[PDB]
Amino acid sequence: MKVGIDAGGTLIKIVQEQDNQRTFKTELTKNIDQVVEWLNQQQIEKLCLTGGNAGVIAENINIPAQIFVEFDAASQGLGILLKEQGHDLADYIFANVGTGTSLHYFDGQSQRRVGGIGTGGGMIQGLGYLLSQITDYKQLTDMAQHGDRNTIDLKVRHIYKDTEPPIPGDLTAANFGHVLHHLDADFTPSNKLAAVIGVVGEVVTTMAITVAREFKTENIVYIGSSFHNNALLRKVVEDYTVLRGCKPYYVENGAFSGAIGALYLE
Amino acid sequence: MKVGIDAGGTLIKIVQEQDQRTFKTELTKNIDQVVEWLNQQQIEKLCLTGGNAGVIAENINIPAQIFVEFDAASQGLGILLKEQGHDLADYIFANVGTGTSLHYFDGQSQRRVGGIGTGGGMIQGLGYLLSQITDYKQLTDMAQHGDRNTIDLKVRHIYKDTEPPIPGDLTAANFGHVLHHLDADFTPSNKLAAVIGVVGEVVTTMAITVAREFKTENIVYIGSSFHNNALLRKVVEDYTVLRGCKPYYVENGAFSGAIGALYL
Ligand SMILES: Nc1ncnc2c1ncn2[C@@H]1O[C@H](COP(=O)(O)OP(=O)(O)OP(=O)(O)O)[C@@H](O)[C@H]1O
Ligand SMILES: Nc1ncnc2c1ncn2[C@@H]1O[C@H](COP(=O)(O)OP(=O)(O)OP(=O)(O)O)[C@@H](O)[C@H]1O
Ligand SMILES: COCCCCCNC(=O)CCNC(=O)[C@H](O)C(C)(C)C
Ligand SMILES: COCCCCCNC(=O)CCNC(=O)[C@H](O)C(C)(C)C
Ligand SMILES: [Mg+2]
Ligand SMILES: [Mg+2]
Repeated sequence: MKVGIDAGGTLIKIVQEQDNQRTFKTELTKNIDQVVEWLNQQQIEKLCLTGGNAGVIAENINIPAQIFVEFDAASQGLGILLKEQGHDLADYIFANVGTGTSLHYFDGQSQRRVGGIGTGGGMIQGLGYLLSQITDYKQLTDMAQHGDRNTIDLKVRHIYKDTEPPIPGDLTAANFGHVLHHLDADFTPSNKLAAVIGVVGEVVTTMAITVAREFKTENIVYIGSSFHNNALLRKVVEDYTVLRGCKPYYVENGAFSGAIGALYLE
Repeated sequence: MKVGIDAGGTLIKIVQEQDQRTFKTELTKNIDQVVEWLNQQQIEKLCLTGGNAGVIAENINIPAQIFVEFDAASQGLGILLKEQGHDLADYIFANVGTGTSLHYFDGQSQRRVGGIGTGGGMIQGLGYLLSQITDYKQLTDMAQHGDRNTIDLKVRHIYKDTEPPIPGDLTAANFGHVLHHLDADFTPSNKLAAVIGVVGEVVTTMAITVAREFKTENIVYIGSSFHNNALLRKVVEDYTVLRGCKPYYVENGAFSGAIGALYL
């Protein structure tokens, strides 16, 4: 058994390989001690680590472990997954929407980090909590899928009214910009959470399309566990990527790109 | 008297020229009062721009020229920069209004190179949801000495005792420390500082990205979102500098569009 681990800020992704049978396992980073205990009882032929919490694992386990930089690991694993799933992309932006968001240009050969932003899954959870008091991820995301953003977000057409706007009227002009115009109207937990997801999605996508233009690629691959149990986030991102003339791709087990990559790096 | 008006989503900026230049701000909610004021005046030249220009034009009883806000903003900003002793060959300008519009000025003309809904509208709206404060001066004042430490997650918090691949002091996740501090008091000042933080960081990130793309080191920040918000100015300024770019603020930068409308 070969094991790759991407121990990130919020989730630990574990890939176990045995004779080309893969196991994909998610654990909370808060439960890292259990991952360590588990590892110490396993028969491991090779162990590769990546992510911010790789060191916490390495220092507490009884076996050697190779450690890799998460950006290279993510790129390597993502390339593997893309090819397995029948995407032959000459080049692409990849946006890793984790606790935070890291943006990369893959030129066909190697990755380069071309940007990043603190709008990601961490913000969804944290700001989500401040606005709703919900700490449970599944509960938080499920609720948001039922939300309406109309009373919260301001569109271009709301600013331009009955005049022709210089960019499309349906675009978000200001996230949370309708709130002060709806002070009688209600800001239900679902509606508020949908708007949080909305801003995070729009920001990530905006950054991704911008660097896509900069590096002259139309392909944008979105990965990260922030897309799990969040159809709304996937939709916000997908729709706006398409609107901007780019091609969005999601990847089966994309959140495990780093963990897979760690196993296959030299 | 010549008059230029930039009637935006939140504020109406009025520039009056007689000889002497005068600057006046009114709330877009009070657009009816601007209209009343205009209808009394003998105006030799009246120019309008911004989203609510049409509401003004359709309720006034005189003619008016209407200009596109992007060109107007560029024109007026160029004028202000020269008046204030800047000779910039080229630059990004970021207009942080209700929403945020990004432009590359090549020395000759502007091109819109991006935009984002993180701006002054979000500061007010999300600020309200987290603090129940509707008064702008109260909201921004309350944010000024907030502490973001219990709210925001840094790169070094994720990487712990290992060397991170990007600087450890960088924000990794806005609001990403909240779940690690559930026993803590999320005070209104702390929450609002975090709101300003995310807006500032997003705007700056976009500006520095297009600055790299279009090969300019100069980033000029305008918009009324910088009024009564030293913290926003600081978040933006510090991160722009960190990213190897030169940030500029402009006296009356928020009136760039209103001035520009007069001179187009
Ligand atoms: N079971 C879960 N528990 C908590 N968050 C989850 C869960 N499933 C999905 N998420 C979402 O995924 C995000 C984490 O994504 P991911 O695992 O890609 O990041 P990470 O690798 O831990 O973070 P980073 O790469 O920034 O260190 C969370 O912030 C949350 O939005
Ligand atoms: N007195 C005030 N009242 C309300 N908001 C204010 C005030 N002073 C500054 N602001 C801030 O300025 C922002 C509006 O900035 P600005 O005047 O540049 O936008 P706008 O032109 O009205 O909007 P847009 O160009 O996106 O249509 C507000 O969202 C708020 O953050
Ligand atoms: C002082 O901070 C200014 C704000 C800078 C914002 C830019 N932040 C980033 O690029 C980091 C975003 N987060 C990430 O890339 C990931 O979460 C890692 C895990 C930190 C790589
Ligand atoms: C459907 O949502 C699409 C995502 C929108 C993201 C981009 N939005 C924008 O660029 C508009 C931002 N706002 C602005 O430029 C200004 O506020 C104006 C006044 C609308 C020009
Ligand atoms: Mg990660
Ligand atoms: Mg404006």
